[PDB]
Order: sequence, then structure tokens, then C-alpha cells
Amino acid sequence: GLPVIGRVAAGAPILAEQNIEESCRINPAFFNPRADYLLRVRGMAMKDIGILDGDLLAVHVTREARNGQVVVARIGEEVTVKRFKREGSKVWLLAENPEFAPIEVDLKEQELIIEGLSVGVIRR
Amino acid sequence: GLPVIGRVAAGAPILAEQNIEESCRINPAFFNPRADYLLRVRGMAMKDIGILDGDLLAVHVTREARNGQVVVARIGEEVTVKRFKREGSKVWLLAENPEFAPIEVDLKEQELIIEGLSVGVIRR
Amino acid sequence: RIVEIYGPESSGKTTLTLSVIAEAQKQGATCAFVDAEHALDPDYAGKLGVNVDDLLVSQPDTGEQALEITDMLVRSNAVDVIIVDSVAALVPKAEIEGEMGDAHVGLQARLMSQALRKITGNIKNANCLVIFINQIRMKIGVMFGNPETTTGGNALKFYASVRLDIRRTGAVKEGDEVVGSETRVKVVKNKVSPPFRQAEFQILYGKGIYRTGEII
Amino acid sequence: GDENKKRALAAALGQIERQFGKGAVMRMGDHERQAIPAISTGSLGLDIALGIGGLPKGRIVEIYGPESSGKTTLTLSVIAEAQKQGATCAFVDAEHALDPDYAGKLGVNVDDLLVSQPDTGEQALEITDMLVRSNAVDVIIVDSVAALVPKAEIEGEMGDAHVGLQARLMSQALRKITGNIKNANCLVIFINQIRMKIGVMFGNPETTTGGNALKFYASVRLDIRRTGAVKEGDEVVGSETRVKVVKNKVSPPFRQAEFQILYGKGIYRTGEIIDLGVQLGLVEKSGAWYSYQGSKIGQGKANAAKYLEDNPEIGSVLEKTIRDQLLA
Amino acid sequence: GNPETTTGGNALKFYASVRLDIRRTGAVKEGDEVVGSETRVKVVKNKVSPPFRQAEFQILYGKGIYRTGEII
Amino acid sequence: GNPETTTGGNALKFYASVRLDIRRTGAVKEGDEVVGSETRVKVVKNKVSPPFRQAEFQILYGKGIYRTGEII
Amino acid sequence: LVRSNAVDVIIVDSVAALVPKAEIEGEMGDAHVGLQARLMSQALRKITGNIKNANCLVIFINQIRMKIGVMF
Ligand SMILES: Nc1ncnc2c1ncn2[C@@H]1O[C@H](COP(=O)(O)OP(=O)(O)OP(O)(O)=S)[C@@H](O)[C@H]1O
Ligand SMILES: Nc1ncnc2c1ncn2[C@@H]1O[C@H](COP(=O)(O)OP(=O)(O)OP(O)(O)=S)[C@@H](O)[C@H]1O
Ligand SMILES: [Mg+2]
Ligand SMILES: [Mg+2]
Repeated sequence: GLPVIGRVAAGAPILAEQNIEESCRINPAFFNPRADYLLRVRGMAMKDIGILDGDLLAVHVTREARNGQVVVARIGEEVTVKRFKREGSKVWLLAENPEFAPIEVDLKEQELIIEGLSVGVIRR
Repeated sequence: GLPVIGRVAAGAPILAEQNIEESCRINPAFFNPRADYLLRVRGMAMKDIGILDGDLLAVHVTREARNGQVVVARIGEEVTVKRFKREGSKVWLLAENPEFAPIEVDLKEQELIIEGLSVGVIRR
Repeated sequence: RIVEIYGPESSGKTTLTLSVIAEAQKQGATCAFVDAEHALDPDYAGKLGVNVDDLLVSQPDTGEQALEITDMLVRSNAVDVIIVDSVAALVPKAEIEGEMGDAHVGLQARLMSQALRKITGNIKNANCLVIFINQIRMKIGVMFGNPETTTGGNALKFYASVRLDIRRTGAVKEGDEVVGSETRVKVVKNKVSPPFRQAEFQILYGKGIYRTGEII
Repeated sequence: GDENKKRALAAALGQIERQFGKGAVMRMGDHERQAIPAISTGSLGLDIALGIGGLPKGRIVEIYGPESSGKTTLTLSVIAEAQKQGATCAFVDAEHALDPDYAGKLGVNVDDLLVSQPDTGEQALEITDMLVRSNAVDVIIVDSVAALVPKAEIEGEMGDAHVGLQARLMSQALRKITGNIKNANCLVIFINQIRMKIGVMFGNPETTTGGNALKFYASVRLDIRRTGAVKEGDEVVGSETRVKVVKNKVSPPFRQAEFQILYGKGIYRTGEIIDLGVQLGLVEKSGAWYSYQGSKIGQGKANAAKYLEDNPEIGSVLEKTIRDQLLA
Repeated sequence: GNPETTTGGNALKFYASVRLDIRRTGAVKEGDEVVGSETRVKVVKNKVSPPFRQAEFQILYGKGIYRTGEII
Repeated sequence: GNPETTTGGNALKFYASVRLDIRRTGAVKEGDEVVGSETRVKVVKNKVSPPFRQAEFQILYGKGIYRTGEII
Repeated sequence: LVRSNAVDVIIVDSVAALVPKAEIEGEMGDAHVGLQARLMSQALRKITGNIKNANCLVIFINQIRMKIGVMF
């Protein structure tokens, strides 16, 4: 199954809602971390990693983030995909593109919630 | 009901029985060209487009190309996935790497085998 | 038009509604505050500047009674502002009558939808301004997106002409004691102008909202 | 015009009165109470902090804090204070943890105390609702909101997926109880438990249990914690506490108050009055020598407490004066 | 399935010649402020051509539907 | 019971020699866009052969019913 | 191995060398403090019962690492 439940922004964060767009037909455990839903990508931030624009991205629901692994951050009502890197009261959302300057988020001043970690891309 | 061509033996048909690993990595053929088998592309020959060491890529069995259209071309003993570029009587296996120059193969002395069309890539 | 403003606990919803009531009374209008959870300190309201003696307060026991009282006041063509203290507290009559922990799912939602359907037509004719104050309840199974979800069914968000989202961010202190709290109001919906015009201001305890610093 | 508006308003109000009752507009002059009726909480720290000199009557109250912080002892002190006033109080507990001998030691007249220990969560809420509707019991204390297990959860086996089941029960129970309390002028106190949440990623991770439908109705929410311990050289006989009024609807919030809890003897009000009076000025100490009206009351807090205990009227005068200067 | 369900009974869905389904997915911002919203109309019923031909278009407050963006 | 009932009174279910109950369960989508629907027809009543012989077949927009599919 | 109940004497040499996977990809010098301890605790909690059901004998081998701070 893995119904698509919205779209993530590869770059500047954009609003994200839970509404199901469509239902795919790939078995739930096709991915190693057992991806639960596919989040449509939008942008060119992760082109250097093989995630171009308009390529369904599988996400695994995880609240814990480890440095160096791509996650789906959610700032306020905006959700974006970036590499996670935290060294204290500040968090950097590195982007695999010279065009997109890394994003600095201070946990003390602004709440940061991680939607999960990416496990693959479909590119149908 | 989709075959996973993971192990590509040298001198073996694109859809040999030994070439299929299965392992329950089976999903339905919902791709538009309706790919009939999944081929894992190995090598950085298409890093610019999104091809990597894994990136299970679905291929639809068909013999046709037009302009800059990627296809699975067989050189007899080696299976590779490169872009197609007609030259009238010679075909160029265009790739996307500063190091991987466009491979020139021609047709009068050798005719490339169009195993199938490259539509969709599954990083997994 | 219906206006519905929600936000977490101690965010400033009742204070904002009381400030609106004060403005309406100062302009020379009659206002009626139909409390829901029987939570209101008339001394504090008087402090904010609203003339309590001119204000109509209700303490409805069940949800149907409160909604009917609001409809009656609206039809009267007398009251220009009506505030319902909470929408989560409008307990349906059946639920209160029945035993605890029953599967009375949807009763409050149907009650709210019916009340809105009946009231929206009279409000425009009567030129009133009904303000619904709603609470925040985390929706389970949302996963992706904002878990926050207002209570009292999802029929109020279609009629609500302008929905606010008021949250309490900071705390103003004289070195050691807190005397007021920073607030951030975000217009999450609107039909009379562009939405998403977040605006920040201060709420000093006792003195109401701090318009003077806002002007500066 | 304006006369027409007034006539229409009068007609509507009269019809509302005739159909529902005398509940459309409160009587103006009647509802003018100098202060909201409050139940003293056994300590000047909280009486001053709350502003109305005690927990407001007719409103849910919520006190939570880490393990062995001092929630149950505070609730028992409140119950004893109410009983001395002359109102019936009911203690309904869910963890089935209560030492009536110790409660009587604190000061509660256990002989007259309706203690219920329901076997299920729904039953506890039902008992509280019945008691509230009875208009007889004046103070109701429901202990360990985290221990109200829903009947469905008990019927099921350990490990079943019952996510969010208890929050529904809590929200529904409050939705029904809140209305009756104001009419009955009761005072319901809930005792939550701190249960750190996950994925906070920074800042205060503490999170109260029992869903978040209780923090909207709760008229005043405390946060009671234990800072240190009072030791007579080798043994510990009491623990210092720090109650912070994290939410309030009758006075400005965040009026942190501090005081000691002495085992068996209950709250140490005699020391708190001295502490307040010394900084106010009604009691003078030249650095480390306690004095009062130019008289060396003695040397030491215990000494000052004994000097005040020998003369109860002296203590009551200071307690009245400090309240009249700070509370009002 | 989908718990979502239109209102006003289910007698209208039979007579409805063509039933759309507008949803506002994204938001369009000029730097920081929102000036429009991203819709996504899905023809979920049709008696004049095959259904489910969803189309996306950007709507700008005050200016109406952004046709010039669609045309490009 | 089953709340779903037909309209137009119940004088038609007596005279009706054979009554079908055609429902559209699945949707045959070629690639990404849908091109047909998976219907199922159940003969709820019949006066010329045994009832309840539910049959399934595919319906393709524009061309009609996909006879070759179920023939194969 | 323990699940199969075939091998009945399992020796795990150099507990110290069980570098966690999530740290192998991490760069050198990253303050991944406690990851290995969490891994070991999870593993012990997961395989402390299967040993009993079998007769295996899992023999770990640790190493001495002087600690700093208090030296009573
Ligand atoms: N019977 C008792 N004898 C002596 N000390 C007691 C007794 N009961 C409680 N205490 C102490 O009183 C202090 C406050 O504990 P209580 O508030 O009475 O219980 P509690 O800790 O609030 O309940 P929990 O488990 O924290 S929800 C602690 O230091 C306890 O050790
Ligand atoms: N009597 C009072 N004295 C001082 N401060 C008060 C009083 N009543 C409310 N406040 C404060 O006013 C601010 C706004 O809260 P209110 O609007 O009065 O209550 P509230 O926001 O409705 O809380 P809920 O749970 O949403 S109803 C908060 O910081 C309260 O602590
Ligand atoms: Mg309020
Ligand atoms: Mg206790």
C-alpha cells in the first residue's frame, strides 16, 4: 500500500497536510526500515544525492534523529527534507546542493519536530 | 509479479532464470511503459541522472528509441544502461559523467541490442 | 459572521474575547458572554475595562441549552456580540444524562453542526458577531502534519468567517516577577481579507492588552 | 429606536427566563463577592501565591510532581483545613495507597472522611460525579489521574493496542463534571504524575499524564517538587518543597512559593510565618539574631518556632497582619 | 477506505453530471508573506469524459486563478 | 440488515423478472492514469435461472466492456 | 545460532570491537557516547532467554579500560 499522504519540500519548507493523494501498490516492507508512507518530493535540494523533483520518497516514522542521516524535518507547520546535524542548541539542515544554503535552526528559540527518516525514492 | 534482474551474468539473456533473485522483492507492474522486469544498475555512469550502485531500475521489454532516450542496450556480452543518440548509421551510448565520455559504438560493424526502455528507478 | 479562535491552555483566548467585548461596549453596543465551563472572574473582566453590569452572562448546564440561549439572543436583534466560552464544554444533553464512559461518539459534533446551521442565517440578518472559543486536542494517527486539532467536530471550521490561532510565547518580567505574557495571533483562515497575517502583542495582567507598546 | 431595542431585549430575556429558568443573566448586585470563596491550603506560601488565599472553590485544581514530591500530603493538609472549617470532604484514590494513621497524624479527622478506592477508572469518575451532584461533600480529591485505568483496558490483556483510550475517558469525565461543580461549590483536586515525553529534542521534557483535556478546565494547576531535606545531624525528619503555580485563573500565575514538610507534623507553617515576617519587617533579625518588638525571641528557627508556639495569639496576630498586607 | 463524505445526503451524487474535489495543498509565498494558495482539483465523477483527470493550478488572492502560470 | 435500498417504491421488485446489482469495486489504472473500472454484477433475483450468480468484468472508457479480458 | 538450539557453546571475542553500525558510517571523532552500551543492553535483553531454553553458553570477552575521575 503506502498511501501518499502529501508532499515534502526539498529546499524551502512548505506546508504539509495528512490528506491521502493516492495509494501505491508496493508491499509495506519493500524497504529495509519498513517505510510506512510515501511523501511526494518538490524541489532540487537533494539532486546531489539522487532525489530529483517529482519522485515519491518513502518515509519511516521515527522521532529520533542521528547526525548525517537524511530526515524529514517539520518546522512549525512547514516540512522539509534535509540532512540532520545537531551540535547543541543549534541544528543545521545541510543540503546537497551549492545553490541551497544550509538551514540553521535553534532548538531553544524555535521548536523542531522530525517526521522521520527517508528510506528510498520511487521516481515513477 | 515482477522479476528482479539483480545478478547479471556475463553472456546471459536479459531475463535468464538464474538472473532473477526474487526474495519477495516483488511489486506490481504499475509503471507507465509497463516494465516487465527490474534491473539493478551498477556503476556511476549515470550519476547526473540518479543512477547509483543500487537504484533498482525497471526496464520495459521493447526495441525502439528516439532522440535522447535512455534504453538498455546489449553489446553481446555486456549489459549496460546508457542514453541513446542516433547518428544515422552509428549509435552513441551517451552517459552523464565528466569522466565517462559518450561511448561510441556505431551500427555497421555492431548493432546494439535494445533490451528495454528505462522508466522508473527505485533506490530502495 | 461566526468567528472562532482557538489555542493551547493559558494562551489568552478569554482575555482576547473580553477585550473585544470591551471595545464593543465602548462603541455603545450590548454584549453577552455565554460562559460554558462556568469559568469566569467578573472582577478580572471589570479590570479589563468591560462594564460588567452591562454585560449578560449565562451559565448553561447542557450544550443544547447554551446553544438555544445564543440563538434566542441573536434573534432578539439586541445583542451585538455573543461569546461562547468554550466549545469543548458544550456537553450534549444525552451525554450528561447517560452514564460515564459510554460510546456517545459524534453527539457533540451533530449538535454543533445543527446549531451552526440554524444560527448562521439569523446572524447576518441580526448583524451580530458570535465568537466561538475552542480548545486543542491531539489527533492520534495523524503522524505526518500537525497533530493539533480543535474540538467540537469539524462543522465549525466551514462556517467560521475568520479563525484565529492565539499562542503564548514569552513572559514579560520586572527582573524577577512575571506581569505579562507575549502572545502571537495568527489568522489561519479568513473570508474578508488575505489570511496568514500573524501579529504579535503583549497581555499585561490586570491592564488587558498593551496597545501603547504596539503603537510604538 | 433605542427604546425599541430595549423592549426587544427585555422580551427575549423574559422568554429565556420563562423557558429555561432564572439563568439568562446573573443578578447584578447579588453576584458581588469581595473575594472568591477559597479553601486555605495549609500554608501561607500557597495562600499568598494564589492571591485569593487558598484554592478557589467550585473549580477543578490540578497538582502534579515527581515521585515523593509532596502531592498527597498537600491534599491531605487541604482536607484537614477544610474539615476544621466545617465541610465534609471525600478522598477518592486510585493507586489504593493511603495510610489513614498517617493522615490522622497530619490533622485530618479520618473518622469523618469518605474514602473510596474504586477498582476501575470509570468507577472513580462515576463516584466523583455522584458525590458532586449530592451537594453534600464540599472537597473532593481524586488521586493519581494516571491510575484511572479504563474498564476496557482492564478487560483486555497486557500488551493490547489501547492507545489514547484513557485521554478520551478523562476528557469526557471533565466535560460532565465541570458543570455540576460550579453549582455545587465543590472543589475537585486531581493528582497527576510527571511522565517525560519522547522526541523533545531540547528544553523541558517533563509531561503530565492523563491526557491534555484536564489542563484546560483546571482552574489552577500547581507544580510541587522536593528540593532538599531537613536533617538533624544524622536523620531526616522533613523535606523542603517548592510549589509553583504554573497556571491560574484567579490571580497572576507563576507565584512560586516554598516551605518545609515535616513528617507526621505535616506542613511547617510556624516557620513560614516567621520567614515572611522577617523580610516584611514585622520580625527583626540583626543578621543571625531573631528579634521581635525589640525582644531577642531567641537564637534559631526552631527556637523562634517554640517562642511563637508558646503564645498562639502572637502567631495568629502575625499571620493576620501578613495576610492583610500581602494577600489583600 | 476514505471516511470523508460529502453532506446533504447521497441523492445529489447521482444527478451530479460532474463532481470536482478542490483541495488546497501548498502555499505560495513572495519571500515571507503568503499571496496565494496551491489547489489540486480532481474530477472524481464525469458524464462527458473519463474521470480522475486531476489538474493543479495556483490561485492568487485578489487576482483570481493564475492562468498565465498554467499556460506556460 | 443492509440499509442500502432501491428507490421508486417496492412495486417494481415483484414484476421485475430479473434484478441485477452492479457495483464498481476496483479501477483498472494503466500506469498512473485510470482507464477503466472493475465492476461486479450480482444477479440478486431471477425467474429464469438460479439467482446469486455474481459475475465480474472490466469496463473500459470509450471502448466499452472488455469482453476479451473475461473471455480469456 | 542460539535460536536453532544446535550450537551450544558460543564464544563472542572482544566485546569492545562490536562497533555499532550507525556509528561506522559516522565520521571519526563524533561524540557517539553510549551507543555501544545501548546496543549491548538490547542484545542481552533479547538473547538472555533463548540461552535458557537451549544449553548454549555465551562467553563474552571484554577489555580493561582505566576510568578517569574518582580514584578511591
Ligand atoms: N506514613 C508516612 N510516614 C512517613 N513519611 C511519609 C509517610 N507517607 C508519606 N511520607 C513522606 O511524605 C513525603 C511526601 O509524600 P506524599 O506526598 O505523602 O506521598 P507522595 O510522594 O506525594 O505520593 P506519590 O507516590 O509521590 S504520587 C515524602 O517524603 C514521603 O516519604
Ligand atoms: N484573575 C486573573 N488574575 C490574573 N491573571 C489572570 C486572571 N485570569 C486569567 N489570568 C491570566 O490571563 C491570561 C489569559 O488567560 P485567560 O484567557 O484568562 O484564560 P484562558 O486563556 O481562557 O485559559 P483557557 O484554559 O484557554 S480557558 C493567562 O496568562 C492567565 O494566567
Ligand atoms: Mg478561557
Ligand atoms: Mg500519593
